[PDB]
Amino acid sequence: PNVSRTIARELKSFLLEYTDETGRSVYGARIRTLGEMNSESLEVNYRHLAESKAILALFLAKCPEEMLKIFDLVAMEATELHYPDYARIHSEIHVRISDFPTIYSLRELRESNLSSLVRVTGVVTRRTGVFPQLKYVKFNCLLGPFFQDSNEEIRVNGEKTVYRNYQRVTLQEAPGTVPPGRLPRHREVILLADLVDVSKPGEEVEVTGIYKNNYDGNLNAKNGFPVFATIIEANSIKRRE
Amino acid sequence: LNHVKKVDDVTGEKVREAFEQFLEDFSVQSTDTGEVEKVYRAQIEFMKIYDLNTIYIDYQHLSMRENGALAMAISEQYYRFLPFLQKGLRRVVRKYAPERVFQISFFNLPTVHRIRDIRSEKIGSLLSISGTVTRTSEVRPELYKASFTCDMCRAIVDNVEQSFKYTEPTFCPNPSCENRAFWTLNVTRSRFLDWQKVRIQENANEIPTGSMPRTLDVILRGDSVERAKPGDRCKFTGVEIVVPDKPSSTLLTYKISFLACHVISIG
Amino acid sequence: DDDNTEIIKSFKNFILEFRLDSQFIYRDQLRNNILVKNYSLTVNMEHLIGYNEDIYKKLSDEPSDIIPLFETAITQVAKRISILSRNSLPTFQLILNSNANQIPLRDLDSEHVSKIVRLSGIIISTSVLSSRATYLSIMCRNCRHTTSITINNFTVSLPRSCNCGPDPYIIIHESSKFIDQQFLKLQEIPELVPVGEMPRNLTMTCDRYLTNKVIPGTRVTIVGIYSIYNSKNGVAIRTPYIKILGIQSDVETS
Repeated sequence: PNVSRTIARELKSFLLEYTDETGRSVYGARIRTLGEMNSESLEVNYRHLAESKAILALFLAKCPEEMLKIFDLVAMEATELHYPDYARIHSEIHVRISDFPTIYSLRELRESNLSSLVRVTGVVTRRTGVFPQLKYVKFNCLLGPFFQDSNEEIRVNGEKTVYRNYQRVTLQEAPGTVPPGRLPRHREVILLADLVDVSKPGEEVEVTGIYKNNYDGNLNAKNGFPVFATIIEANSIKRRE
Repeated sequence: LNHVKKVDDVTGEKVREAFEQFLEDFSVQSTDTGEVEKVYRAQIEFMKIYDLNTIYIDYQHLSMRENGALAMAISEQYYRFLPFLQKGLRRVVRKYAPERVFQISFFNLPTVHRIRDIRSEKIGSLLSISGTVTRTSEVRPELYKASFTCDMCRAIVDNVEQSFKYTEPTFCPNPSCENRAFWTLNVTRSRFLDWQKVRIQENANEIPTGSMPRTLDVILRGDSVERAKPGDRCKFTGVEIVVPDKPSSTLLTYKISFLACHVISIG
Repeated sequence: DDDNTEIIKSFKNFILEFRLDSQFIYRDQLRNNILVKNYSLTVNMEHLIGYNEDIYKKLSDEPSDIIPLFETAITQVAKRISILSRNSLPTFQLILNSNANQIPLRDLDSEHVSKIVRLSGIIISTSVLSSRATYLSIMCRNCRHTTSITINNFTVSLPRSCNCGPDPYIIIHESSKFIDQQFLKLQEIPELVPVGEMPRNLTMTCDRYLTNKVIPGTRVTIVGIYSIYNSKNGVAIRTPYIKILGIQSDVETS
């Protein structure tokens, strides 16, 4: 909605002049860090966002999807005023969003978690190699740019298309924390951009990713019912913790 | 185009009123120190606290009212009454209470029947099945009710799609799309629920080896999801149904897949 | 396509006029190559970028749409050198090996896709040769349209128009000109940067005169374009390969 644009006008205020620990804006120093490192992940603490207002924190537990797209463009605006450049560097920065309890583990998940950002934790299992995803579409003409997708692609040209690395990692629940007489159920995890390669098999990993379904997907043969797949599109990655 | 009209449900309305009046009225045996008042109104009111959108009522209580004659419509013909028991129950809640998914689970059935005693006469009927769980599976969403449209192109129709196919929406549309067209899949308007499958197997003490005990599918739909454990005996609510996996439908291969809307660790 | 004329004129003017003081390195590279029947050319990018910055500005922009206009550009030159009139002469392969900046295997992630990438790794095993096509004739199953399709590089479906349909076009193999292809698969060097993990191996397609140029197990430095192919195994998930132009083994190696 257009009203949500006004929200941006607020969150930018949270993005720069917000201070903590006696002056010295933290998020200003993060933008300065990348910044110099130019690693294109801007990192916003949930603790602080929730500290300023609970209304946005509530938006993170309701509808993270379109709000991150609203938010990171503004982050790009803040980097734009701080470093009048990076029109040539990545032109997108998607925010990492540190710890968000919740702190649902694995095996405890329901429909109520759909479309809403949720923290998960557990051991990594062997990960697929890095296969560039289509993302943005562009050509010399010759229709215009078509974003597809996460993850459908319905309903190919290519000239210069901006690829972004994809990686799918299967996250299994930690063996120590398993309640007796229960098998360690596990979920699919979709990394994107820089989150790629941060993971290694054998390790416990803390992920903030949102939960997703689509699209049946494929069973319809052995289920009996219209049952969707369960795939956590990932947001951040941290060692345990 | 007016739809004229709907028909007839007959007995279904009688069972609607009987069940409504039953869940309303006592339903109380004990006097003095109770166990008195109500208990089901107090059940819904106690339920208002956590608002987990499920109810628990005893079958034994339900048999007491008509001397079991009420329980018979709810026995063999039971699945005919699923849409009636739900909406009907809501007609109660709307009266006594202020986002609606309601899972009704009966329990405490007069007699427990083994998987071997399972018959094709028991279909559409509550039957209690005892046996050990094998191969639990991860919880995933059911489509439940969906808006899949448009479907050519602006329609945005949200209805039905409750039965398990899931194909298809957009039929007899919009008014008026005349799709055909795309299905089309929209998952943001469609509420989901539950579920996890467990493959139930007969206990080993009953089976006369050489036996080779015969497992059968029971899918847990409802909030009883996850209540089941591997290597242990459980009692379920019957709703036997069937699932596709013999004649043809001309202008089909089926097998028994047992349903449970309630779970307990008994056994 | 007057633009392609404009580009090819610049490539001819780059071959005929290039002077290292005073021999023309390329122009003689050409002759001395057609005589031995090598039918290839090796451009040295530093000379290229020295000559015009522009054509290298476009050649590092969209390589796979340009490089074949460079091939046709050079073979149109060998027509005026190797023979004279008033056949047949295949369009030569160009092999360009240059310094630039080494980009290690681990550090290839998107973002440079379709931009020339020099790198270094030990080849694991070489795949058995198989032919792609270069020039193949095609006739229709019905109207019998005789179409000579010049297939180029760098997949490409056949045209359906002269019911008729859907795809009534047969490949005539009696007149079709074929080239060769290899498929190297290279494991990055053990010194850097394995860390604690098994090193990744990118699949590479050599072709024409670079084929069988390298014994498996020898360290090399590849140049080539970086690009992606489909190969159903979703969604969408296209998998990465490196086209090679052109390969140069490490010292010496003979």
